Amino acid sequence: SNPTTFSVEAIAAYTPVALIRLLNASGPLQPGHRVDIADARSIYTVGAAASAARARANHNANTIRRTAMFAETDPMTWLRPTVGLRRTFNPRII
Amino acid sequence: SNPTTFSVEAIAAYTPVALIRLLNASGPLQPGHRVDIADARSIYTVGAAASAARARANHNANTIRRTAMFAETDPMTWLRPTVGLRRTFNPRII
Amino acid sequence: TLDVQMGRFMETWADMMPHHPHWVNEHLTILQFIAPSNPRLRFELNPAFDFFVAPGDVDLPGPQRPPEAMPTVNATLRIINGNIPVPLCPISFRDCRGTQLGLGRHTMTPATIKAVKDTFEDRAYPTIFYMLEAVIHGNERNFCALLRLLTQCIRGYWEQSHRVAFVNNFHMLMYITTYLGNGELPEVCINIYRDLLQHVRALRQTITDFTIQGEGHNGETSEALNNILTDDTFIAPILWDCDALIYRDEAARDRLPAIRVSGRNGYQALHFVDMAGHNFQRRDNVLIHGRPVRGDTGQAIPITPHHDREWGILSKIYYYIVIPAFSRGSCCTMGVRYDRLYPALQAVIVPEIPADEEAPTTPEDPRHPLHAHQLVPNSLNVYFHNAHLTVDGDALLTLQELMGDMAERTTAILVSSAPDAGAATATTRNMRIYDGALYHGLIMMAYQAYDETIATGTFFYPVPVNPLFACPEHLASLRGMTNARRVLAKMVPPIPPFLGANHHATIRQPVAYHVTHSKSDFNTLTYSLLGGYFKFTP
Amino acid sequence: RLLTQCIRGYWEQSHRVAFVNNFHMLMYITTYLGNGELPEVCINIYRDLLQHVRALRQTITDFTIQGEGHNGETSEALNNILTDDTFIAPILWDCDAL
Amino acid sequence: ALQAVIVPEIPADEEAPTTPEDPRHPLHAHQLVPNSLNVYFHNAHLTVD
Amino acid sequence: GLIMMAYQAYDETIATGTFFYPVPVNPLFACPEHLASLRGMTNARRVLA
Repeated sequence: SNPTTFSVEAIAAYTPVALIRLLNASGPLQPGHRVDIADARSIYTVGAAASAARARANHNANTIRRTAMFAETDPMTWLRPTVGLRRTFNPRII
Repeated sequence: SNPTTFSVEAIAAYTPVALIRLLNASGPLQPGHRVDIADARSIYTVGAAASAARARANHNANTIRRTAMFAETDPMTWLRPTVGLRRTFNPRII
Repeated sequence: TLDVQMGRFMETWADMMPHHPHWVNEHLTILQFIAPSNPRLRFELNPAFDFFVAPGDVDLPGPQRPPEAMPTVNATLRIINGNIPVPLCPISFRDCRGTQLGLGRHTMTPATIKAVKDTFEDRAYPTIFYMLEAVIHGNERNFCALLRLLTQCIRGYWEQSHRVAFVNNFHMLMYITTYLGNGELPEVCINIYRDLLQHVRALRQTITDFTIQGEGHNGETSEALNNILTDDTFIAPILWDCDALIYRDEAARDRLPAIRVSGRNGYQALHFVDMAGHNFQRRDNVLIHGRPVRGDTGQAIPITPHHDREWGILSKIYYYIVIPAFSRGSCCTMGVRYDRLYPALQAVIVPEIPADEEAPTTPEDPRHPLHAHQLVPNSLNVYFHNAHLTVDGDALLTLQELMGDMAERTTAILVSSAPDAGAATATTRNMRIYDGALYHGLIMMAYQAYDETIATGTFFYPVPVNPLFACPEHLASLRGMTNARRVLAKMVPPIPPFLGANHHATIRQPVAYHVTHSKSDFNTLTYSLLGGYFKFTP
Repeated sequence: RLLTQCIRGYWEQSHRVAFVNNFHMLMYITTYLGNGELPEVCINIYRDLLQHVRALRQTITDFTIQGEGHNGETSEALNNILTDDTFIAPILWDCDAL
Repeated sequence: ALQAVIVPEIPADEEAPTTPEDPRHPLHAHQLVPNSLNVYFHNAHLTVD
Repeated sequence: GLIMMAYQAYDETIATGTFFYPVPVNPLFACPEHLASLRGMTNARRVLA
């Protein structure tokens, strides 16, 4: 996390980015400075997506883990046909 | 507010006007005195609006601040689109 | 990136037109078409051919700017028998013929007609459905992951306005009918979806009935040799998967094919793109096939088509009958801006619920994501609350499970082929047919020009290729549209030359004139539009 | 909020439509108050009125012949009056018509 | 493919669950394991005891 | 043997032809779209059926 140091936006900026509920983009900027820029753009996106998958972190004690989607191997299939869950239930496990 | 002294209507009157929910106008007058008058009217109005905007004072402990309304910059717009709240919710924060 | 190309097309087209085209004037009656002052009358000789004026010594397709040449007369084949111009084959005759076809066939109950018309007519249609249809992009393992959020969103849209959502795409109706049809949705919605699908299958059965099987020439079936909606060479206006191109490539094999996908000839079909290598500004001829579910992705494994051939037939029937007969030329086919869309999809504000606690349902308590506390500016919950829908936390959180599969960008596909073995004469082989489609594109129902909560042209830009899907009003969403561009686009349907022109396409202007200027019904119109799409090959 | 509450109060008390007066009122009601803030019956009435207005416009479009414009005036305005930009509305709220 | 039921061991002096929102029901997500009859009945959205 | 009312080929939550295979005997009970559940089905046999 340090020293890089913190995304002030800037174009440097730092690639993860492991915050959540950021009122920082809007927020002031204000605006972007005199840097060339191209990207920036995808670096922020892949940072934010991985910073929301990591911002899951919890909500897995409420799972009810991932299932098999459709009917597929499942490397036995010679005792037990596979059937996948259509996830229309409410996963909360309490 | 002081010393001016207090709007007795008269036509002076005093330009703010820092009262709330006044039963002062009707109310007795009864009626206005022997003066020239035309304005009065504007000075009363600008004072009354300011004495309601100031009479907000509180109820901002219940906001839920105002937002960008429509879609406008939002001085970056190069990593995120901008969309504002259409205020149909009840702002109370409780 | 399909924006520079469209901008160049409009900037050229501002001064390209010195006079009104001769193929637009289909509003003429019979006595005016017959009249000797008609300039088109000298070029109408053979009922299965269209004669026009063409540049000489030009090898189609050519460069962006048409070279100067001496004008010569070139002919082309009229594949449809409804491509005979409207003053020669009237609208009332087509409607009576369509009544004759749909005598005992299946019709739709008026409830489905009213609901689907109200949905296509809805100018306040929420754009959340548009982004979800653009992002799901018709993948089974991607749609079934968001089953709960889709259920909540459809139930929210129906039990507030009695309108049927997600009837835009065809890989949305079929998935909803197959999966959300056992009782998750209310009783009336699945009835409307099943009635639409049953009407599509009734049209397919009507195509099968009016032909005689057992006559297949050069590996081409009798259905494709008689009709167009059962022809594999002709493709859907919007492609979500590369299966239709695979069936086109292996089905023709004798009529000389060609494909142009964003520059160089040929497609690549590399599937399963993720956050590692998304590369939104990609320029090559690669097409995202999407993740297959019955196996492994790999790298050297060739692309296997997702669905049966009947899916393509139902797709063409839907897109070329049911959408035009209800929309009546108001809908416009468009590509999306994925690089502008995905950064807006990462901003969810679902809060952290305490353990040993129950999830909130109503939006009145603070723990709900749609409550006034969590409605931060420029999020996804402001997008949902603009549409006034109610969803839960996990329904919003399934987008993370979505995000492993994505789509890069839309592109313009121009395929071409010779006329089939039914009409392959040594002088007819040179008269090729050119038609276009959008990979990973959309159609909006009707365009809202005064909804200022979303800036215009933020996500979708107008690029129409069909005369059925032309759009005189949707062009305001394009950047840099003036009054002159609108008034020149009002009378001529803007079809760019890198997606095929009217006189070389399959579906031509008279079919569009029939669909936008007929006021008969909604079942008889569909059967008339089916009876139109019957080949005039001997 | 005040507009929504006032229209809902006037509707479910006499079954009559409010704010049908100004033209710059049912554009706004249809575009903003059409996603479900109102009951289903009211927005259907506003959408039907807008449907009829656009149907009359389409009728004007069908009965003219395009492509014949003289001296910087379109043919649809040269045939009709409701599409003629010189003729202005009986009331004005914003100066764009001028 | 029919021998796999996930009917839980309901305690004595306790009432039989009817609605599927409680953890005691066979069709609750807690007792919804892949490859059983419970996934077959939940695919059809049909409630049984 | 069983009779099914209508075949679905686009429901992927159960593998194709897991429990039932088409073996029709009547002209009334012929089935052009049920033959997709037999292993080893191509385009030529489908269009000939």
